[PDB]
Amino acid sequence: SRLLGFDSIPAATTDTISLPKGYKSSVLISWGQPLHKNGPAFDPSGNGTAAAQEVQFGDNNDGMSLFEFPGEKNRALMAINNEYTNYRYLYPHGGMPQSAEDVRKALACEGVSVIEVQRKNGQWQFVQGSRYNRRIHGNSPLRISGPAAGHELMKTSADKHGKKVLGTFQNCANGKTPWGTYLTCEENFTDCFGSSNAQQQFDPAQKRYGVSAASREINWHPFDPRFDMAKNPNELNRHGWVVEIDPFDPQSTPVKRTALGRFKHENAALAETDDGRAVVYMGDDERGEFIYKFVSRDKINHRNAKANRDILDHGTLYVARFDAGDGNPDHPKGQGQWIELTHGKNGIDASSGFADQAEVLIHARLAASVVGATRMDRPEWIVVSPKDGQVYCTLTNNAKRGEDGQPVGGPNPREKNVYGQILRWRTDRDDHASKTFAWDLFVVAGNPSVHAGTPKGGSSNITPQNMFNSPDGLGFDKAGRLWILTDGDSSNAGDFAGMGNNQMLCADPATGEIRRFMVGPIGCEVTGISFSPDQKTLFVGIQHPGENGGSTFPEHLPNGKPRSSVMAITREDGGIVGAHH
Ligand SMILES: [Ca+2]
Ligand SMILES: [Ca+2]
Ligand SMILES: [Cl-]
Ligand SMILES: [Li+]
Ligand SMILES: [Li+]
Ligand code: NA
Ligand code: NA
Repeated sequence: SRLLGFDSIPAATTDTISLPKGYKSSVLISWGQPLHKNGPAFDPSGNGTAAAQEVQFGDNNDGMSLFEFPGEKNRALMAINNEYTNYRYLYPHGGMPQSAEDVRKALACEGVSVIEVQRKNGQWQFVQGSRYNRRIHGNSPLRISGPAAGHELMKTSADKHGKKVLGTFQNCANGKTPWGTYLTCEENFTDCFGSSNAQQQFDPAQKRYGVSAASREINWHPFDPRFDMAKNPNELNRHGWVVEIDPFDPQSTPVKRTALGRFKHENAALAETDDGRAVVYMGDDERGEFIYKFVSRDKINHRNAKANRDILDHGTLYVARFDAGDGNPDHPKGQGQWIELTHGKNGIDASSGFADQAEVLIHARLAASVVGATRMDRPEWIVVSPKDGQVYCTLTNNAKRGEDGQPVGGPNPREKNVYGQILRWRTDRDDHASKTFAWDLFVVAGNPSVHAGTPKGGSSNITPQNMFNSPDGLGFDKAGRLWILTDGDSSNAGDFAGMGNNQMLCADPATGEIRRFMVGPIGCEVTGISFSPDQKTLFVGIQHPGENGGSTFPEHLPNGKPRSSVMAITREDGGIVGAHH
């Protein structure tokens, strides 16, 4: 490979970061770090307050982007998602929230952390006390824009006009726009809602989005009625959006961009049509849900960033259908298409339950079913090659593939899929405006040690040396290396014998070759990726280390508390990460 400059490292099970020879890692920032001058220190006992957590780096850091600081080669901003929190570590009692203050403290953990980093003696470090440092959390005041802003379904007792919402939370992954803004994606937002009525009736749209009376072991609703569907059912509609943040304006109000649709958003992959309009590819991470694409009405104004204020409020949302492909077991290839989600088109109208375009967007999942989108094996991150524009999407796994309604075929080639696969497409004419594409499975993950010579052994670019499961995050670097991050089963047993802890790998898009680059600590997943502009630092997240009680990473104090961290990975010889020595 021209691209892969390091030797594939062994799988590992240690409570450490493992890297190739000549590489090193440092903690950039961890959950609980105060952001502001004289801010409250992290308290490992759990006794930190909600108010303190609102001014500290959030928990479970996830997707992130780095923004070059105009005029300053040795400064940058990073916007980093904080997806959820770990009650065993958050509270001294280690259990469910017990009060309104406990619920406020959990909401404080989630959202986005904007931080400044500065380079000193070659190394990037967090700058506490920067005027740019900011928490946006689950109680922050946000705006709603786009076609669904002000709709009846978006109004609540607290917000009678449907344009002002408290919080972004369950922030999974990210996008970075060419007009200098950050997109954060609300994914498992429904988990946070419940009802004081255990026998709560839910309507078909509520059921399709997966709300329950119990909540998903979040249990905010007993103390914060905003999350109690018996009282505030339309609050469910005011989350599940892509939210746009200006990291360079620390007093700006972030905006929920309803034109991009409501669903369990993983990330938001930016591209541009040949005629200059913005394109955002988006996955909905749930078994049997869909892949989407938004194309703006307006051209991006590259020279005048602020002129793009409303660009994500106008345009067209599409959803994918994939054909059956050619059935090749190692490397299936086919065609697919984008289908418009527009009131009055493709059978989307009052007769199929949509009064207007706002409802199409609020209930995008339902609209996409009407038009016959292809049910997918848990779409997670999407990236677009900077070299050739080809688009890659992880399909992390789907244990229910093969069940009635989720047939095996095309880009979902295995029943009871525990390993996942990476889907690629090439938009027609290499124009992201096109409504058709060619697709192929770039890799089918598997375990060829345990399941040699069967579909569970994976595709031929998987070997016993490099094998992994449940690819999730993705990132390209400027050279065109594809970085693959995992959130899989870390048992190192059974179907996963030999795979070890979660990990990051690097792939050559042209050749299909994959090499293991990093292994993370016990109980984590590896998520979030950004590069310095010079490509000599790779920033990567280690999320929920010790989720089941087996880690003290990164500090390794005796009987210590593990902390989600952003790591900085560099070469000892100062060269470009991933490249030859
Ligand atoms: Ca993920
Ligand atoms: Ca995942
Ligand atoms: Cl198709
Ligand atoms: Li994530
Ligand atoms: Li996970
Ligand atoms: Na740089
Ligand atoms: Na653990």
